[PDB]
Amino acid sequence: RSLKKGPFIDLHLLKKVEKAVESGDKKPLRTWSRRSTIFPNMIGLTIAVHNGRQHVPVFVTDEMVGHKLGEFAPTRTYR
Amino acid sequence: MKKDIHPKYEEITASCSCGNVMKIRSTVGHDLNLDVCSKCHPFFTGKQRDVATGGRVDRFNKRFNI
Amino acid sequence: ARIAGINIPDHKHAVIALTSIYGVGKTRSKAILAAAGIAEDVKISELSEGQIDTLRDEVAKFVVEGDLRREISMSIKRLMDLGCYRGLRHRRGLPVRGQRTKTNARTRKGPRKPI
Amino acid sequence: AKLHDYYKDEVVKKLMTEFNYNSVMQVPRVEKITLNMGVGEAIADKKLLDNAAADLAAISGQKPLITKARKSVAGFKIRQGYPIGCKVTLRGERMWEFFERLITIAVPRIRDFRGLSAKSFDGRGNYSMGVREQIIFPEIDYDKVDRVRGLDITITTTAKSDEEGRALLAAFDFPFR
RNA sequence: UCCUCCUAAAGAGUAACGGAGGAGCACGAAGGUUGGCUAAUCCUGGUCGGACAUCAGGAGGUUAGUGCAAUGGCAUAAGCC
RNA sequence: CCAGGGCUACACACGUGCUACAAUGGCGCAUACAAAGAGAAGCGACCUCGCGAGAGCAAGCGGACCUCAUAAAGUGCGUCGUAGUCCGGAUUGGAGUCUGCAACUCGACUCCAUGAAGUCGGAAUCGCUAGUAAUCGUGGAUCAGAAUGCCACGGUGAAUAC
RNA sequence: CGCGGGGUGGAGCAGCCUGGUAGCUCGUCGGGCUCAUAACCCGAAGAUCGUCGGUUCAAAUCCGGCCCCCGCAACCA
Ligand SMILES: [Mg+2]
Ligand SMILES: [Mg+2]
Ligand SMILES: [Mg+2]
Ligand SMILES: [Mg+2]
Ligand SMILES: [Mg+2]
Ligand SMILES: [Mg+2]
Ligand SMILES: [Mg+2]
Ligand SMILES: [Mg+2]
Ligand SMILES: [Mg+2]
Ligand SMILES: [Mg+2]
Ligand SMILES: [Mg+2]
Ligand SMILES: [Mg+2]
Ligand SMILES: [Mg+2]
Ligand SMILES: [Mg+2]
Ligand SMILES: [Mg+2]
Ligand SMILES: [Mg+2]
Ligand SMILES: [Mg+2]
Ligand SMILES: [Mg+2]
Ligand SMILES: [Mg+2]
Ligand SMILES: [Mg+2]
Ligand SMILES: [Mg+2]
Ligand SMILES: [Mg+2]
Ligand SMILES: [Mg+2]
Ligand SMILES: [Mg+2]
Ligand SMILES: [Mg+2]
Ligand SMILES: [Mg+2]
Ligand SMILES: [Mg+2]
Ligand SMILES: [Mg+2]
Ligand SMILES: [Mg+2]
Ligand SMILES: [Mg+2]
Ligand SMILES: [Mg+2]
Ligand SMILES: [Mg+2]
Ligand SMILES: [Mg+2]
Ligand SMILES: [Mg+2]
Ligand SMILES: [Mg+2]
Ligand SMILES: [Mg+2]
Ligand SMILES: [Mg+2]
Ligand SMILES: [Mg+2]
Ligand SMILES: [Mg+2]
Ligand SMILES: [Mg+2]
Ligand SMILES: [Mg+2]
Ligand SMILES: [Mg+2]
Ligand SMILES: [Mg+2]
Ligand SMILES: [Mg+2]
Ligand SMILES: [Mg+2]
Ligand SMILES: [Mg+2]
Ligand SMILES: [Mg+2]
Ligand SMILES: [Mg+2]
Ligand SMILES: [Mg+2]
Ligand SMILES: [Mg+2]
Ligand SMILES: [Mg+2]
Ligand SMILES: [Mg+2]
Ligand SMILES: [Mg+2]
Ligand SMILES: [Mg+2]
Ligand SMILES: [Mg+2]
Ligand SMILES: [Mg+2]
Ligand SMILES: [Mg+2]
Ligand SMILES: [Mg+2]
Ligand SMILES: [Mg+2]
Ligand SMILES: [Mg+2]
Ligand SMILES: [Mg+2]
Ligand SMILES: [Mg+2]
Ligand SMILES: [Mg+2]
Ligand SMILES: [Mg+2]
Ligand SMILES: [Mg+2]
Ligand SMILES: [Mg+2]
Repeated sequence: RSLKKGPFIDLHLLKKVEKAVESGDKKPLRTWSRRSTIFPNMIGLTIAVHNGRQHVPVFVTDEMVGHKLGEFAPTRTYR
Repeated sequence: MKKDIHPKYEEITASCSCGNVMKIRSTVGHDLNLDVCSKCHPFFTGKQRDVATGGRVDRFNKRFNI
Repeated sequence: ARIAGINIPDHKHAVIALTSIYGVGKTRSKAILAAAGIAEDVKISELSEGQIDTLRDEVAKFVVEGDLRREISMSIKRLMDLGCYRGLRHRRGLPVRGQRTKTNARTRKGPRKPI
Repeated sequence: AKLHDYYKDEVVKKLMTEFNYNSVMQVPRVEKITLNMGVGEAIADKKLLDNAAADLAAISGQKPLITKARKSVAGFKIRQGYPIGCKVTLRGERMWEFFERLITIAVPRIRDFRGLSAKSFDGRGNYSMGVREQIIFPEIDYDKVDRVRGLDITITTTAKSDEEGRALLAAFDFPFR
């Protein structure tokens, strides 16, 4: 996989997470950034990733870190 | 035991690469050579090394480091 | 000819002998014999027992056989429990590394079926 | 031989302190080891049994019994008094000699080894092992056999609870999970 | 034509185009005798092996078996060796 | 106009390729022979860091000069000796690399381990009449990156046409 | 109601009255040939055997009931 110069997250999602974590647990964050990675601080949040037509809630666990947000949001439905 | 019907149950010397010399009795032949034994097998360390493999958050910190 | 879990070849060069070990291939086997101080041109029949014991400690450094099999099994089983795109790919029985799935993919998908 | 002398001196005395036994005879002792080899595929090929018998005869000291089928069944296509498997019920002196040779050298040679099952008891202290390969024992030559066949070991004791029977085997430095 | 059960009314016998089944053999070991043995079916553990092949212990105890129907009988075993 | 998603879906069927199934071959060490291109937010030496993709410093060239650029087949020695093989090199896991705001859907390449089908292909059927078929490199266009396609280039070099 | 005989891929037939692994000719499906369809060539799938039951170690095949189908009898006055 790519990118050795800092794991990448969109400015907006970084600031939205930092604001969400410091306040406390609340609700699913409407975010479209699938490209963004998952930090350690994102654990506990049930952020809602855009599959394409709707937002899929994803409870972030200890394992979901190095992976990107789009991996937990299947786009193409089948059967 | 019934003599004649059984195979030859002779004594032999087991000697692994670790150094544990050990005489036993079995149907092999002249001598023996072994890799591991009850001593020298990694089960006491094996379970220590095998169980402590996981760790995803520190792996992320080892890349970013800030 | 009994190192690691299995390794029992005969009438085969020392480099090609250790390819039969799970977790050791071509270049790894050259690194074993380089560190052990054994020529690659010889075979296990030609070697003595004094030299085979040094190969046992050398392959013990690298993760091999049942240690490696579980490490791979853990990593595949991890992905499926997460419910990621790769996990759905694995359990469904379809190719993972962004491959074509329409014409080919016969290795992963298996042989042909009726309609 | 040595494990019987080790048992008499070192083990009993260890087991006496655990469950405060009033008598020396109360300690569980190992009665017999029954090596079993249900070859099964002898329906098609008759010699394949005699190949297994030789391998058991090599693994154990003594020669095996060819066990007949108890009843006829349609599932496997077998009839009354047909040789389906092989067995050895070794006990006494050669038993302790085999029991050393099993736990000390053979059990370590098991492929993909980790830790043997602690749950594996019958509810009466009688243990059993299931070895996949014949090659784990050093008696079998590598260029002789030509089948992925194995046996099962079955350690019989004079215990009464698997809880009681675990300690007996555990006292011989037996590898559990 | 021959065998078994009921009808058959607690000895035997007892009919009907009354009620149900079997036989026209098998075996130099399936006979003799001597010396042994104990079953079914489950439970739990165990390589491939799974409900079930083979092993271990525990449970039940004659539900078994008896060359073939059915009846009566058999652990002293007539059972299986 | 914008954020993602999709055009890359997958019981299946065909087309056109490519890589195979090996011994006229496979992997190692000694080393010889091309053409046609292409380059300024370009092509980027030699050095040094790299196991390698590559990472730095940066020389030169809008070029018969400078650079991508050692052509590979081919010899010459070695070793495997017909094995699902030291054949094939798929597939998976891990560790990476450059580009690029960004690489998970959905890139390319590298390293490591992994080592699938396949032992010359049913009915059929395709191209080809000489530097042509056959085989081994090589370049360019589009192009931040992304060819097994396309368009060009040159090596060894046949058989057969009654 | 009485005595024979049946019931097997989608169709018609074997295998069934001597219990151990189900064929044949068509059709359906996939690929060829053809401008295309047929014909033709090449592979492939497709029946637990009327059903409910018993006998057996095991039943399409043995035995019994029920459910259809087909033949023959159903007579003397
Ligand atoms: Mg759906
Ligand atoms: Mg490799
Ligand atoms: Mg390499
Ligand atoms: Mg690929
Ligand atoms: Mg795809
Ligand atoms: Mg009479
Ligand atoms: Mg009565
Ligand atoms: Mg009476
Ligand atoms: Mg009477
Ligand atoms: Mg009376
Ligand atoms: Mg009278
Ligand atoms: Mg009368
Ligand atoms: Mg009467
Ligand atoms: Mg009759
Ligand atoms: Mg006689
Ligand atoms: Mg007799
Ligand atoms: Mg007799
Ligand atoms: Mg006598
Ligand atoms: Mg008697
Ligand atoms: Mg009875
Ligand atoms: Mg009776
Ligand atoms: Mg008898
Ligand atoms: Mg397209
Ligand atoms: Mg692609
Ligand atoms: Mg379907
Ligand atoms: Mg095809
Ligand atoms: Mg190769
Ligand atoms: Mg090649
Ligand atoms: Mg130029
Ligand atoms: Mg240069
Ligand atoms: Mg250089
Ligand atoms: Mg390298
Ligand atoms: Mg960089
Ligand atoms: Mg540079
Ligand atoms: Mg100039
Ligand atoms: Mg110059
Ligand atoms: Mg170039
Ligand atoms: Mg140069
Ligand atoms: Mg170069
Ligand atoms: Mg140079
Ligand atoms: Mg070459
Ligand atoms: Mg293989
Ligand atoms: Mg094959
Ligand atoms: Mg590969
Ligand atoms: Mg291979
Ligand atoms: Mg071959
Ligand atoms: Mg050909
Ligand atoms: Mg060829
Ligand atoms: Mg043609
Ligand atoms: Mg043609
Ligand atoms: Mg012409
Ligand atoms: Mg080539
Ligand atoms: Mg190339
Ligand atoms: Mg090219
Ligand atoms: Mg270019
Ligand atoms: Mg090309
Ligand atoms: Mg090409
Ligand atoms: Mg029909
Ligand atoms: Mg048949
Ligand atoms: Mg037809
Ligand atoms: Mg067929
Ligand atoms: Mg069906
Ligand atoms: Mg019978
Ligand atoms: Mg019968
Ligand atoms: Mg049948
Ligand atoms: Mg028949």
